[PDB]
Amino acid sequence: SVAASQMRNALNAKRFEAEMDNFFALFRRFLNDKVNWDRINPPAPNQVVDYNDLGAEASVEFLNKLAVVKLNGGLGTSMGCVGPKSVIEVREGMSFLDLSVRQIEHLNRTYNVNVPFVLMNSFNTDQDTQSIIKKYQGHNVDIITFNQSRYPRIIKDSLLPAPKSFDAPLQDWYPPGHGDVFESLYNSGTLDKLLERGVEYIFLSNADNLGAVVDLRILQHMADTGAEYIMELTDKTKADVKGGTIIDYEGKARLLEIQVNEFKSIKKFKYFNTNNIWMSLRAIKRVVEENELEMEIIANEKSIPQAIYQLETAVGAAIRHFKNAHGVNVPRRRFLPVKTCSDLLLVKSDLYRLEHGQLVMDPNRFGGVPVIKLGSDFKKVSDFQKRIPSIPRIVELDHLTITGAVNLGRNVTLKGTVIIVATEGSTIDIPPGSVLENCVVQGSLRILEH
Amino acid sequence: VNVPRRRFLPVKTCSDLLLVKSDLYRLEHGQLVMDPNRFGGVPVIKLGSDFKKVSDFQKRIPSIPRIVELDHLTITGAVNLGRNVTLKGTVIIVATEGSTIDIPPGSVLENCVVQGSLRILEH
Amino acid sequence: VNVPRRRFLPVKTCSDLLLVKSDLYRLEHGQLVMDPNRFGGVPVIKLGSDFKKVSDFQKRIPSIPRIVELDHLTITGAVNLGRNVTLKGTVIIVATEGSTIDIPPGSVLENCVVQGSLRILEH
Amino acid sequence: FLDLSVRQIEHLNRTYNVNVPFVLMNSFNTDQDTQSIIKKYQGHNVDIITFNQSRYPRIIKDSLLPAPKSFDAPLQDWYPPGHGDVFESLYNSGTLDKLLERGVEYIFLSNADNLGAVVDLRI
Amino acid sequence: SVAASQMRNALNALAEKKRFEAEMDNFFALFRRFLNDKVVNWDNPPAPNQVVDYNDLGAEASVEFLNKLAVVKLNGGLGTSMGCVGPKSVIEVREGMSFLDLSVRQIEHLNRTYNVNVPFVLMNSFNTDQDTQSIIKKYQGHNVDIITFNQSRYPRIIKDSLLPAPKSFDAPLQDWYPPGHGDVFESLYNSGTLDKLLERGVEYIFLSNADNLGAVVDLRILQHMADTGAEYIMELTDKTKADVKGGTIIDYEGKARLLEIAQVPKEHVNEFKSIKKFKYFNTNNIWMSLRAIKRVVEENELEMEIIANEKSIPKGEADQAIYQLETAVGAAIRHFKNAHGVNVPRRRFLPVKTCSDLLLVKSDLYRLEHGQLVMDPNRFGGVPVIKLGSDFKKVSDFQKRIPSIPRIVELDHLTITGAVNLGRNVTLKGTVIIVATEGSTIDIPPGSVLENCVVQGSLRILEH
Ligand SMILES: [Cl-]
Ligand SMILES: [Cl-]
Repeated sequence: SVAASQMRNALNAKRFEAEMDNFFALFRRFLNDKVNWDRINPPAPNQVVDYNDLGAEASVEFLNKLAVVKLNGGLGTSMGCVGPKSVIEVREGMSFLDLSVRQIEHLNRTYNVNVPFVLMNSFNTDQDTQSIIKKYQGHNVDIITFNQSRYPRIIKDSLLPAPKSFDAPLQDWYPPGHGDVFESLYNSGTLDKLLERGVEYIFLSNADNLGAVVDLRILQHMADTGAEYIMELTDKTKADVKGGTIIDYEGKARLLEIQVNEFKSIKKFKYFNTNNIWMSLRAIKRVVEENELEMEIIANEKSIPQAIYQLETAVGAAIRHFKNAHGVNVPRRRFLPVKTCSDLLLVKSDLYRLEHGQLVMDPNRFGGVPVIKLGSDFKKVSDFQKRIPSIPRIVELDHLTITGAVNLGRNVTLKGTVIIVATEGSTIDIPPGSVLENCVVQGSLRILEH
Repeated sequence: VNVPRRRFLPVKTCSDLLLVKSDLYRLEHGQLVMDPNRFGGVPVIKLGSDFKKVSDFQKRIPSIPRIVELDHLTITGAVNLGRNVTLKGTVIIVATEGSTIDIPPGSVLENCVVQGSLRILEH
Repeated sequence: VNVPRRRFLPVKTCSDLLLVKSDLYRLEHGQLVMDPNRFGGVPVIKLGSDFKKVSDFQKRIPSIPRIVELDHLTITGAVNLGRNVTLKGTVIIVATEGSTIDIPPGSVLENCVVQGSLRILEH
Repeated sequence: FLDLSVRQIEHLNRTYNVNVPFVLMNSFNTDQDTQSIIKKYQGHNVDIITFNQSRYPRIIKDSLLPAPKSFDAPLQDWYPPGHGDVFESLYNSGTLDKLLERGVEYIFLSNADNLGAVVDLRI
Repeated sequence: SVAASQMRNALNALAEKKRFEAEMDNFFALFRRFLNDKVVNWDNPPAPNQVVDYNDLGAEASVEFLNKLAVVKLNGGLGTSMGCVGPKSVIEVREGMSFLDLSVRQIEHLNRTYNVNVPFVLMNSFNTDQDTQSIIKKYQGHNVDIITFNQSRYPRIIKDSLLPAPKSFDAPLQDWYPPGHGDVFESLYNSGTLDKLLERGVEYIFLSNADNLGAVVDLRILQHMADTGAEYIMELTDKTKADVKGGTIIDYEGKARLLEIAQVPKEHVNEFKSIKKFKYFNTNNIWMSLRAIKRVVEENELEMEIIANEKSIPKGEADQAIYQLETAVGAAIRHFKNAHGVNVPRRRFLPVKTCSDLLLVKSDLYRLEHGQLVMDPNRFGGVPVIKLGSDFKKVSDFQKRIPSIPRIVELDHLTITGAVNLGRNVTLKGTVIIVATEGSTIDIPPGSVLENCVVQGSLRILEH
């Protein structure tokens, strides 16, 4: 069918023409696409370096060449918050954005430097971010902002743009993937602005990820092998069977998620992508200009209150086109993301101390990180804090499940495996000071003021 | 001497019996032989006090569910499993104080908490 | 003239829609053609008021159950069917006043009355 | 468990043309029931030897005296000591000598509970 | 394995004129064939030849032939399980009449209608013989030649020693058991009953469960038997849906046997329970030549599919584990000159196993006529299907909760679960499902009409 077509200009009512071109190229390779175990072997001992087999923190000369980029296009709507996810409170008054800025201040003050802090926004988050940013006026911090691409959603049945006009309402548009960094850095001018200041290196991170802290040893290791791309990897726990993993397919290392599922084994294929990515800013400038990008397109279907396709890209995809792309195997303290109020309970717990805008785990914690499974009555932050106003003691916890309307009193201690299931319709009030260990708790109990 | 776990397969409870009677094992020359396709270690099985007696265990679980792909199972209260039930990932089933749950034959349960009270009677 | 029933196949309710979207029929030159292996007549289907609107019917039955071998299906109250449910013979499902029944994916229900309450939550 | 254990000795016996002695350490709770059930293995080429472990008296916590008055005091006031009573029981019963007389130099010890405790020639 | 030896030697318990040497021999022969597998090459349905349509049969027998018939009823079964003490046959069915009463009334008629005297034989067991000897006295003075005999008393085998459970001959009733319905052949013979019937010119016996109300002498089937010199006919009726378990007729090779699901492998079972292709099941209404029976036992060509049952019997202690091993009357069909089966209407299969069956048989669906239950001629469909739950198991409980039998002409299907009480003059039509909520009672008001409905919950009706 091919079906040439295309809103040649929408309204065409400045550049924008530039973004639409990048879209038409994702659309073309979509119609052509709709997997292979050729040399899908595990990664070689060279292409995954142990963090413990690195030395020597970088100098200051090198640190003066680093910029920090945080993905900040995401809304807080899954945790029932309006506005950007980064503005959500994490602990002791501090948001994700607050902790990130505090981290740049400490670094700046410790080494007498001024590391630029760059925020990639979207039309959902840029403006809210412009307003909240003002609270960091006065602190010695260089905050730069840019907007990623705004692509039109495709109607599934007509396969035409959902928007008629340029000023068609925000329902018919979407921000593409995390992989839109490359084109957005460039098209916005941010790439040049950083180069003009002698930035050669960027450390890229989700605003979600409390543990993505500048590490001078991995900055050294990068430059002292002129590798243009490093990916932090950590180790699959049972909680990570999903999500991308590193593969040495041919000699050119790639990574994959998708028969062609024996890799679900924690043995054989044992490391996954944190999305903590270090890159050469110069490498990024050419791969964009030589049009050598062409990344695995991902197509998502949704329903705009009309059914549509999205079509996005992933930052992991690009790894092929980079002069010595390998990966580094880091402790889990560098992968501490917050996607749900389950993650919030962990991160606010007695398991962590706040030091210079970083979460520091209790050195007495025996095992790995406790697994926490809260039900839908804890989905909204406002509901989570109504029901769990004081975070239980969870050193010695392995596993927690809570379903239905459950309220925890102050200074509750959880050990081992704990399952609490409130009866359909009923509330359970767990008394203050309760010690629960290796138990299933069930029923319906109210505690009222006498 | 540090031996594989196939040499440590003791049976202290009807939880252990559910493991040992499952599709995870074949009987060969009076030995239990584990499925070579089993991905991880041995599934963890936590049955409550309504399964303590062998006679009760077999009244409620007359046909052993399919438990390759199972990591974790908890069942509390009066729960009956139909034939050819498949359990994957983590599965928690909690019958309400006093109530029975009849899990329909052929049910596929994966990474879920199941709760309530449901009877299945012959029409 | 006294015609076979294949010439009377009206669609007045979402009950009729469940029949006509099922594995009982193939689309051939713009005609619905019944499976030639179908033993009896057309199955009788009654869905209650929670299935009146097409939007509600598809929220609760997103994947049409397998109904060759079905004679009689009645469903009352808030009932959700998982994917690849098989119904045979007579099946009666009655949710308790105010409650939901989630029928697990893969359930085979044959010649049975199902009654009560059951929630299946993502872990 | 006993059936699987005997089947394991038969296979071994048949595979290597040998007759490995199979010894059961009983207690006053189990010796007699075991004597009766053992009879079903008559006919199969299997050397089944039986012995009884120690029967010690329970100490009353307050008097710190024996709970039993007589030797024929009821079975409530006695108990079989630990699994560690093998050494003294092997010896005192004569089983230790009986095995030595047959050129047994080695014993492989196991819980009847443990399905996976199979003779391993490498170890 | 040998091992036998110990059994054979132990079978000299013989702890007095009348002996049982004969029975023990018949046992040792069942024990030997047991130790063999201690398969069936799934290879076809029955030929058009080995199944005659009752509607494709020729006229009623003469009187000459009727003077050659004897009637035998299986009467070893207790009423324990319907919570009744003594033999099932003594339980009241309707309007004051027991199973035995209806059977005798049937012979009295028949005798009077044809001026004959058909012998009526009761096969008892040590559980039922003595109670039946006492009850049978009430038929003194009516017509009817009533003969009784006792079946075999075999010893239960200890599972672990494979020796007899009884030490003495006077060891208590716990260690012994009456074998199957298939013990007829050896019991007829060993008791002398076979000869006594032959001496009176019987030639043919019609065999039946006492509990099957519809197993009535049929002159057309008596003719068809003799007027084809067939030595064995089995009545078959049609599998409905409540019948999938229990024997069906098979033309294995060129002859006829039948397969009960017990002797069928793990797979294929699903093709064997198809209501199409197999079509028919065994009523246990069996016609046989008494002469055929005399040789098959004497030439020792019996060898019937052995059925092995496990139990736990009690002294001063607890319990010990045993095998039974019985035989089925259906099994023998192989050894009989022109063994076929006849496809009879369902009115000839009306058994009473549960209080569900009692509700049917006491209902307005049936009238009592010359000791037969006769269905309302206006009844549209087949026999209604009735399922009552555990609160209706014992006769005493059934009558506490259903004192006045509901009107069930126009009923297709009734199921009742939990504590349900019916008021007087309740009418049930179509499909009715009643489910009391766990722990609760439903009182259905007097005069209720329930049609094509599910009734669920709780309802109490209290005297003001
Ligand atoms: Cl007698
Ligand atoms: Cl006589």
